[PDB]
Amino acid sequence: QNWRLLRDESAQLRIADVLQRKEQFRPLAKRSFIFPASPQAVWLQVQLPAQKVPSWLWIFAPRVQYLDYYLVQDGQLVRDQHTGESRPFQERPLPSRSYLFSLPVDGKPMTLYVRMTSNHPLMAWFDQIDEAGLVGLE
Ligand SMILES: [NH3+]C[C@H](O)c1ccc(O)c(O)c1
Repeated sequence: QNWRLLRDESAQLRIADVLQRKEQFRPLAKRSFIFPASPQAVWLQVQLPAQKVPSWLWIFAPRVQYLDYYLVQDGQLVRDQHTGESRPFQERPLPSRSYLFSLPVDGKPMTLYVRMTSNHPLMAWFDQIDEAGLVGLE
């Protein structure tokens, strides 16, 4: 698959450092994970073909303190957004307090990198959704 993960036990790898280790990402048997409380960073990588309709990456990450989001196209970082529960504000309209990232329609594929860290268990679910899913989030 293209929904891949990477465990950073040092927690020091950055976006450049992670893009220098693309061959260490490994396929996920499912679209979620959970890890007991540790100071490890969990990096998710998603390669998508060219998109034809407006869509969003949804991530329900309860108890997740820091979450950094990076988007890669033509070897460039087009978007770089840092948020998280430990991050303040970031208010958005989902009762769930879930996360959504718009996925562009620009005639090129894309690679997503997401870093998650916490002092609690690293529960997380994620998927790509269209408008049929967007209108039903809570
Ligand atoms: N849709 C995102 C939502 O506003 C939000 C904001 C900050 C958070 O720490 C979070 O989990 C969710």
